[PDB]
Amino acid sequence: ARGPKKHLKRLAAPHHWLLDKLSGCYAPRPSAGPHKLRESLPLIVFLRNRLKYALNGREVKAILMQRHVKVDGKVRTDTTYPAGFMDVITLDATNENFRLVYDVKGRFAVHRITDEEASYKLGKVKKVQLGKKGVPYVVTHDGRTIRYPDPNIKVNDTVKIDLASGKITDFIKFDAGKLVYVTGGRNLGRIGTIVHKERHDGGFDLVHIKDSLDNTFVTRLNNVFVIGEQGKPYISLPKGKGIKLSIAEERDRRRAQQGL
Amino acid sequence: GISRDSRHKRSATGAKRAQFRKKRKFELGRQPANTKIGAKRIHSVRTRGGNKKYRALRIETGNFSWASEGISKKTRIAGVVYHPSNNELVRTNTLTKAAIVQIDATPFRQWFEAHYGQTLGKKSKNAERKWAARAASAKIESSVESQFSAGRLYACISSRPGQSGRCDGYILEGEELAFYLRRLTAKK
Amino acid sequence: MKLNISYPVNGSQKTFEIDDEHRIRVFFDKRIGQEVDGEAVGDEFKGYVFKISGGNDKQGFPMKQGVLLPTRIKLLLTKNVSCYRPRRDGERKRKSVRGAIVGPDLAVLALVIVKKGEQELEGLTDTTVPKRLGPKRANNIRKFFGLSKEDDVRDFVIRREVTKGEKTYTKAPKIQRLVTPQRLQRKRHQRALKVRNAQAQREAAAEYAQLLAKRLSERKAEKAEI
RNA sequence: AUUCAUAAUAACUUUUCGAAUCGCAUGGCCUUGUGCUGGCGAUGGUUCAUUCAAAUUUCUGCCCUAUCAACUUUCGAUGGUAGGAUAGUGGCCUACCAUGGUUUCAACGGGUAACGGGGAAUAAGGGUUCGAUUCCGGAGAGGGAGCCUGAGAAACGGCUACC
RNA sequence: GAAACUGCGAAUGGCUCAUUAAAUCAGUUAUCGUUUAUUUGAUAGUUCCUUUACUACAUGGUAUAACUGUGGUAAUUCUAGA
Ligand SMILES: [Mg+2]
Ligand SMILES: [Mg+2]
Ligand SMILES: [Mg+2]
Ligand SMILES: [Mg+2]
Ligand SMILES: [Mg+2]
Ligand SMILES: [Mg+2]
Ligand SMILES: [Mg+2]
Ligand SMILES: [Mg+2]
Ligand SMILES: [Mg+2]
Repeated sequence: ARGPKKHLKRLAAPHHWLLDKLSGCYAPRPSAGPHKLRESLPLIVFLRNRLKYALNGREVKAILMQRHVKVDGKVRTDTTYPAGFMDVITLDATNENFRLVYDVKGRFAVHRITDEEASYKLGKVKKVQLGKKGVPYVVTHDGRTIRYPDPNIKVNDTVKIDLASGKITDFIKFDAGKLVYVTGGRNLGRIGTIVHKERHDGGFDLVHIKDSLDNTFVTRLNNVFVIGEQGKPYISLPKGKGIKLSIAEERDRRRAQQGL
Repeated sequence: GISRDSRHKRSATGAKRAQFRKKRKFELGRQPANTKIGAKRIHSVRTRGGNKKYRALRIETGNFSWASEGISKKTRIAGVVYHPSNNELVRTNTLTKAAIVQIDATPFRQWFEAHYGQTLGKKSKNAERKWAARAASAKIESSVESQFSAGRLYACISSRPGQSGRCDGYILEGEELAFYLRRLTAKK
Repeated sequence: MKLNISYPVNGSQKTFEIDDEHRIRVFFDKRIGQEVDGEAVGDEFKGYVFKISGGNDKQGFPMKQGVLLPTRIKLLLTKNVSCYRPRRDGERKRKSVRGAIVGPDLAVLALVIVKKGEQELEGLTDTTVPKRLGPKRANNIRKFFGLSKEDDVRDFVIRREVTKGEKTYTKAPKIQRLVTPQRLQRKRHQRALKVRNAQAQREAAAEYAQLLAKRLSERKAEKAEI
């Protein structure tokens, strides 16, 4: 009312942040940025709640103001900076890099990557438009604009960004039999192969995805993120590879691990 | 002040609505510009998100296109002769969109001379070759030939003076010109 | 009443009591901006010419320029006007201000000397008040000293000495708008950046045009046969 | 799916923007000088995209009451055309025109000790009752109205008037 | 580093449930019907007086706050003249 909100009450924050109900009336409201706040991970949440490198927001700010953290090659001292899917977080100390990918349970999982993979990233083509002076450009899922793209790059394709200059180094078309990653809905974290897609002119193209071990599901086209071909993904998968074992066989694996 | 909300209206069933909330700034209206003629006077109004608008009050000149020749000329406005919404706008010479006006015919005459050279109404080969090539397009329309003879040209305003602050338009031609000639400008 | 009189060429000020109210009537039915002769005002102001700069009535309400009344009225005052300092952005307040026309109800009349008289006064023209501080901007100092245009202003900046009891030390204002190598470096950096971005865009456009020419030739010469 | 994105032509404009801003470092090349050339930033700055939003908006769904059966429409009610206004669609308003629109499948009017919802108590099943109150949405700041500044307020620990 | 100018915020939060019965609200739609500070990405070699006025870009000038003083008012986060 009367203008934009600046507070985010706890119990209204996204559930996949996994915030404790107590210990605070509020939650870190993501600032405006590359990702929507519903599907973004604030830096303070990643650093304090996920990595335990800080005890509280004061220590998170102490970390950030030393230029230690950088997202996608830029320092980003903002405490509530909205780091989202496919983003690369780099810590100058500890010599490690992280890529923000959901695990199969639909939450960002702490996933460590190498320097070569941290050098680049992927992006989903949201729109291909002619800009001013007739210059074509594409818009990626992380709010990034790249002028002069390949003419064959269409909507909801995947492009590879060099992350040191905002340039496309490769692209994957959206076609049957390509490895896709689900980024929304009840199928967050699943990794599978496109079977086919339903047209449905008038909205909400539907995509059928087959898992690695033959679990078939359907999803909206807005939640589909191409990441490679049948086998050989362009991005290192997190621990689990997005299979969604049933709770019974997760129990069985947990018991096998715990009881040796 | 002036409000554009639909709350104050009766329901489509005819029922009176209970007051829901106080008037909101994001539904306001403002008073009409009522653009007159002569002694140019623009006022700027600040609108939502910044984005200032220009109130044209008593302006006297405007840019008018001659769609048959692909040229637009800056020309002053003589007066309003017809308005399809209200005759009072004609009587008070109010300049709004779709208003029928007479302008000057003079810049268009001079351009016609320089482009064709047909001494319309009542040197070197460099220009003569151009005139000869542009010939066979010198004839335009009798109904605008006579307006040039009269010295003023019928035009329709296509800009919104109360919004942009400008009174631009186009010369009436063809079926549109014959229609507006029948309506009020002729037959007294 | 009281006459707060200022002699501005040296910045001197003093207040004069004038009882025997049958003599301040020279001011009556006058307004701010009108000159008055000092001989009627008193026998000390022989030839002195005062002009009304302002005043305050009883109850202390200031006089507003343009209010052509001998009484005070309420007015909705806005930013950058006299008799009102806004406390917020866009705040406007209704305040009572005294009219511009001089009357018997005035407690203090603010006057300024525009012409010197024949005698001298105990605290107005016999003394002077130095200016608080000198010019700060480079061309302001250059105008103040009036030497030339190709002259150093560092040596002509005015300096003030302050004693702490054991050590005296001078201080001078930081000159603004002074041309410096740092400013020149910033300007040429911006200039070079604009040029470099222009070549970068032209090169990218040329490369894209090459790519389109290659694809246009290949994808269509290959399908011509089929 | 477009009179879309773009791009071109003819002009138009109280002529918008196109860096007279700031901090660290202060290298390279000599034409040897208030010479050339130089990095990392900060603050700005049209426009497009993005994000946080906002405003309008489709369909369906609300408690009791006929001791409320007809209601709306000169003071807009239902549509058309044109204009004005608005950030923008729209009777939002104006001019002219047509006589429309809702209703026993309950309109219209009256009442509510009515803010709506997530939800709560009880509960074989079906249900009954509650939800001012921790989250979401709305509204208001003694009652009304008006407005400035601002990207954003009809703001009230802002202003103006009346009570 | 007081004060003050400039910028930004003060339209968030917190409180209450008076109004409100197709209204709010919920789920579901649309913006090919619009505004959007801020964030993020991209993004201005065209400024020729609105030419036979390129006249400083080694960088244009005005006018003020704070301060120095004279003050008014019983009184307010009132303010005048210099
Ligand atoms: Mg209309
Ligand atoms: Mg209509
Ligand atoms: Mg109530
Ligand atoms: Mg409730
Ligand atoms: Mg309110
Ligand atoms: Mg603001
Ligand atoms: Mg209070
Ligand atoms: Mg408040
Ligand atoms: Mg609130």
